[PDB]
Amino acid sequence: AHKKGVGSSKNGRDSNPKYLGVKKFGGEVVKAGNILVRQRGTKFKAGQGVGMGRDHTLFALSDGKVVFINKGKGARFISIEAAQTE
Amino acid sequence: AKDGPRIIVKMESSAGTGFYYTTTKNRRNTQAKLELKKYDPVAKKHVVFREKK
Amino acid sequence: QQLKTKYNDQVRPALMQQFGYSSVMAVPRIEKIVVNEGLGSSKEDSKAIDKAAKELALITLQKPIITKAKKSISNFKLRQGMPVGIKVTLRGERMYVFLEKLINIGLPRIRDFRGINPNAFDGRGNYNLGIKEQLIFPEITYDMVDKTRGMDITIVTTAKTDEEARALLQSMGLPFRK
Amino acid sequence: MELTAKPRTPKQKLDESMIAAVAYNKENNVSFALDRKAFDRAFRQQSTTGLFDITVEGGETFPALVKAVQMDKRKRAPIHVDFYMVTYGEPVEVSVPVHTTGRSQGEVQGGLVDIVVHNLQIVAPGPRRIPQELVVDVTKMNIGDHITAGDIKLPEGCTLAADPELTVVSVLP
Amino acid sequence: ATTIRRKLRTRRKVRTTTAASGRLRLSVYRSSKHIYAQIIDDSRGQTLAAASSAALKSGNKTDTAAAVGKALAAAAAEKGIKQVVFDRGSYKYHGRVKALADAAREGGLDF
Amino acid sequence: TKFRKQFRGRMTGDAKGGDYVAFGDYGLIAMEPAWIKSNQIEACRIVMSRHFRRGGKIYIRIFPDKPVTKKPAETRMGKGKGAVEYWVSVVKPGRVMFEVAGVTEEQAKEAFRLAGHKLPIQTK
RNA sequence: CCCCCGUGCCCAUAGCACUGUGGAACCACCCCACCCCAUGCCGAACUGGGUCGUGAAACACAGCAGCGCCAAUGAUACUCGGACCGCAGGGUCCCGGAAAAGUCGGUCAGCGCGGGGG
RNA sequence: GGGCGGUCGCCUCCCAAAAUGUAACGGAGGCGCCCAAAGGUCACCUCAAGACGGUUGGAAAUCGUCUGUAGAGCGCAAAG
RNA sequence: AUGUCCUGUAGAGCACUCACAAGGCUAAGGGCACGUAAUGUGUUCUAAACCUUAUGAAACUCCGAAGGGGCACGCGUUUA
Repeated sequence: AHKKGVGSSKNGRDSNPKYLGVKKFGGEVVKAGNILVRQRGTKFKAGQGVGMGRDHTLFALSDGKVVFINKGKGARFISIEAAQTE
Repeated sequence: AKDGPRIIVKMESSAGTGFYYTTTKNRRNTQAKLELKKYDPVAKKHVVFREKK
Repeated sequence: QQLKTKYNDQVRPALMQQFGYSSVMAVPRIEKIVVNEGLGSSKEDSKAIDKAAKELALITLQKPIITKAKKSISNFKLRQGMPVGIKVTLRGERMYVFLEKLINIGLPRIRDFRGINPNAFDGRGNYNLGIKEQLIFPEITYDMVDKTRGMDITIVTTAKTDEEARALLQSMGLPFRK
Repeated sequence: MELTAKPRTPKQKLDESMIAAVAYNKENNVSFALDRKAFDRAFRQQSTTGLFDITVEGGETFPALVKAVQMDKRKRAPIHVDFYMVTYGEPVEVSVPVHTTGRSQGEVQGGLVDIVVHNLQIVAPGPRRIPQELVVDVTKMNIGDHITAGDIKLPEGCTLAADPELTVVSVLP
Repeated sequence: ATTIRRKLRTRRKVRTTTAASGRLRLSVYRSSKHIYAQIIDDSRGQTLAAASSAALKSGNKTDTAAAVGKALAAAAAEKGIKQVVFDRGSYKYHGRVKALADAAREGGLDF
Repeated sequence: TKFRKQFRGRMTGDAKGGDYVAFGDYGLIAMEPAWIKSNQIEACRIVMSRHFRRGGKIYIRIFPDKPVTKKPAETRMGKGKGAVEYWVSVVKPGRVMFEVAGVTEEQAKEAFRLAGHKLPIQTK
């Protein structure tokens, strides 16, 4: 194509955010937080990041994978009250 | 993807009995023609790789 | 020992002789020394300055690395690993016997050299004063030599308070602004 | 100059003549009210100058002062402001004003009446009172003098805020 | 530089005893006085007993670390006696990290 | 006489604001974001300085916000172009405050001049 | 109940400054230096061996506002909602959730946790 | 609206209406790479920036220092 | 009804972003000035900008919710 001044005719662009696991919901190794398409492991989404926080959640099953370096993953040992078995 | 000695490089390894071109490039900063290497091929261990055509 | 001793028992008790301190090690010690120089890569675009690099070690041997300033210029010069500097750590005991070629030589020359530093001091035991472009040494040809230093000397001494910063540094050696 | 009233809601706070009122004395919160007749005797002559009483419906007697001024934004119907009452051990906000008064010795070269448009001063006051006695605006407006904020005729003691060096009256005709 | 330098290895150490919990911790102290040890199993724990001198007393740095590496490599290791362990390695490796760990498996422990 | 460049933009919306201050003499406030054509406020001080005095300086509490983009009118069925209008818009902020006396608000008398809306003077 | 190398909880109701003090068990300097380690240079905070000396700012303890720092249901600002003044904002009441500064206080905590002592 | 011009893929958002969350002849920065290494391991080092006065040194390039919601930089918009 | 976690608008507020007003001070700053080895002597004003006074906002910060979602405890109407 070809363009100049006093006019312009250019497109625009975005993508799908798509958070996914919706907080206190079962667990397993869903996904959630496509802030970074590459992503990484997480085990158990505690809700980290800079400053005090961490998502009030606690709900064991499996690994997790989440977001970027932006906020925070989890990996915590603890189901919620459970700790012995299952 | 262009052609005519200016920018871009078109080199691509060569290894005996380790059939693989390595298929990647860089640039002519370093010497031309000659191009010593090492590095793994099909699998096994590392094989020849000495570059040529 | 030698000076170190005329430093351990000479310019060490004097301080307490004047006014003591809660410790027998309270007195200032040989904090920092270094030398500092290197007036930027002048001679040649960095390739002939080597004949002004080793010239830093023109009294002893300890292969200085010139360091670098900070790369942000791109005006004057400066890159990812240029010279522009000096430093080097070479203190010790002989460093005392090194004052023998410091708190002695130089004075007997250096232009209209009469005294050493007019007050100034303060704040720390690192009074910034020194060199012009003179070695005062003949221990080699000094004909084949053809450079040009500049800069000074720093050497701190863990002497924060003025009456320490420049206190001991009075009865310290002898050559000084009298 | 009495009290009573109660209403924990903005009902009788938006109905013709009234206000809203606030109180937080030692074990004494609530939100009273009172009418609004000679309820503009704040910045007139009573700006911390002196401290009478009030006789509230029931118990005690708290003198208090005025707690700065405020009037009303744009209009002139002072929407609720505030009200300090000396009975706390640490809030802020002091009312030490800086005026403009006189013939203006500005016709020396060129300059009009002491301007100033602010509504904030470098002040502090320890307890909570805010006396009434200060000038600063005059002192031969010319050059080699000046008179602003930094020390002056200062209430009582010293000052504490952040960085003592505002602007206020100044000169510059 | 210690109370300003010593910060490199702390939470980065506990990342194998807390990322696996299959290996023990390790105190490690300078002092150059006595020697001791005092370890605790799993990152989620920090309480256990130990001992003291009343053995062979003649201060040192090198040959004094490898000692407790076996001289007291079970005297305090009651629980399990031995069960996959890992060393601390706070600072560098003068040899107290060697002559200790290289005298660790001497008496006990599976590293 | 506001920005010097730093890209165009801005949108709309009315209400009040936030920029009222206890004045030291004789205040004056807007009352909502009335009408001032920029090239109106470009005749706010000069009209308040026909001949108030040889010299004389006081204080205001506002500054030109603006751009609008009006575009021609050959066939309005498009996007945009550029500002070429300008406006201040405000709340109930101060803008005058005299410090003399007998004059009171003579220049806050023909201030209401260039004012299609209502802008009292008040006092403080 | 003693002083005290230390692992957490933690994350400024333990940031800094003022007084003084303990050194022998806690901890600093130091000493000797060629060799393990070999520091951009030297071996000084990274080095092998330790009985002088001292604890001086750095190591500790309580008093300790000069400002920080936690600092409230209470009036405001903000708000799921109900008819309205009313010009979009804005605004009355009914009316729930319910900032911040300001009001006091306190700040140099506290509990388990491995010890060198009368 | 014809249409010269201007538009035709991806990426940053403003405005998008605090989860997802669109448009536009509304607006601004570009590209279809780099790199045998800014990749993996282990280690030490806080960056611009002012001040102290001292070099070829009429600022600035040299160094010591405290400060440093660290304001550097981490391969080229942008957010994180 | 209730448990539990967050998004961070509205706003406050400001200290990294863009700019904002007044005072102390800032000229390592610039020039009007009989100078004149930096000019040591001296002067005058924004100006960067620190504190204070205490400014704005869609694209501001350690603040903060209505609402909403996630599941759970339990049944009121009906296959949701």
